[PDB]
Order: sequence, then structure tokens, then C-alpha cells
Amino acid sequence: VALDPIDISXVLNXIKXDLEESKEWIRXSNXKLDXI
Amino acid sequence: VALDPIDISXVLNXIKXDLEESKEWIRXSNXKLDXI
Amino acid sequence: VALDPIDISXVLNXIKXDLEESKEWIRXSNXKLDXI
Amino acid sequence: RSDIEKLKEAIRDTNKAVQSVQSSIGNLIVAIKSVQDYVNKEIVPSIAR
Amino acid sequence: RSDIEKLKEAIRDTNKAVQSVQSSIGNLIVAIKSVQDYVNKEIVPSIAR
Amino acid sequence: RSDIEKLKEAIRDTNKAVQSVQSSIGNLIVAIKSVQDYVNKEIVPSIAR
Repeated sequence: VALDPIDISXVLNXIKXDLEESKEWIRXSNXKLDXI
Repeated sequence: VALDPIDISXVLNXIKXDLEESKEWIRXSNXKLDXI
Repeated sequence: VALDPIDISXVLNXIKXDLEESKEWIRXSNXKLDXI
Repeated sequence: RSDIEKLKEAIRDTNKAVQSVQSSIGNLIVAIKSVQDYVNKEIVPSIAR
Repeated sequence: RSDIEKLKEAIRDTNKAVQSVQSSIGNLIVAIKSVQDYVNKEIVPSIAR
Repeated sequence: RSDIEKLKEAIRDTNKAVQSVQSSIGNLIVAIKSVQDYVNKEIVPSIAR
């Protein structure tokens, strides 16, 4: 009767932040490799 | 009454694909390190 | 009536082991980079 | 010229390993989101009815 | 001096990418734990009542 | 000889960090699968009964 839905789409879109800003250092490293 | 089970074992075995084919580049890098 | 709670806090604290002992090789690499 | 080339290629392979890991995490997001929607849209309404 | 400097900086960027991945995994733990507590503390008691 | 050795060892440590991350993801799969089986085998039958 008092069952509200769970919403973690806050931390999930936190993970998706961490992942995109990993991908944009990876393209940083591969910048310095293409430098060599 | 119309509650079918959830089955994401599709994306999970997608993750387990990505992970095994990461592990098989890692063994690629450590190939070139053992090269040096 | 016979519904025991799920407890995976075993594998979760397994993940949190793997992650902390990744972080403590990362600080290992960045040791050898600060070496150069 | 040979050692620097090899080191550069080793870093390239490591980056490809990280990219595959990044793809794993992206799919992990989809899996967790799928569980959330199933609980909110199928389980919760079934209990309230 | 230029190639070794560049390689060192390339490894530094790769490590920063791994650190962001490590942060992703930490938040994944929080998300999964949040689903567990919701099932044990909200769903299971609602079915037993 | 000293700088190339050090760079090679730095890449080796980074790979070990990625390997630990790979182990984290493998356990994340087990955790998510555990939640799925619990919902399908314990929650869903409890609601249908």
C-alpha cells in the first residue's frame, strides 16, 4: 500500500559521468600515442 | 497472473564477450612486454 | 511464508577486495612513473 | 627505435583492453536498469493489485 | 628525451582512465546494494503481509 | 636501459590493475545473476501463490 518505486537512475547517470569522462583520458593516451 | 520472469542472461553473456575478448588484449600487451 | 532475504554482501565485499587491491597496482604504476 | 616502438604498441593494446572494459560497464548499466524497470513496472503493480 | 617523456605521459593518461573505471565500479556496487535493500526491506515484507 | 626498463614495469603494473578490474566485473556478473534468480525463483512464485 505504501510501496514507492525504486529509482537509482542518480547513481546510474554517476556511472555513465565516470565512464564517458574514462573514454574521453583514453582518447588523451591514444593523442600522445599518435604524438610519438 | 501475467508475470513472466526476467531474463537478461542476452546482455550478461554481451558483458562476459567484452570481458573475455579485454582479457585475451591484456595477454596482446603482456606478448609485447615479454618482445622487450 | 518461506521467503528468506537475499544477501550477496560475500560477492560484493569479493568486488570491493578486487577493486581496492586494482587501486593499490595503480598507485605501483604511478611509484614507477614518479621513478622516471 | 625497436624498444620505443614495442612500448608504444604495448600501451595501445592496454588501451584496447580498457575500451573493452568500458563496453562491459556500459552493458552492466543496461542490465541493472532492466532489473529496476522489471521491479517497478511488473513486480510492484502485481503486489498492489 | 622526447619519446620517453611522451610514453610516460601516455601511461599516465591510461592510469587516469583506469581510475575513472574504478570509480564506475564503486558506484555499481552502490546501485546493486540499493536494489538488494529495496527487495529485502520493501518487497519481501509487502508480500508477507 | 633504465628508463625503458622502468616504463615496461609501469605498463606491467597497469595491466595488473586492469586484471583486477576484470575480476571485479566477473563478480559483478555473479551478483546481478544472483538477483535475477532470486526474483524469478522466490519473488515471482510467492506473488503468484
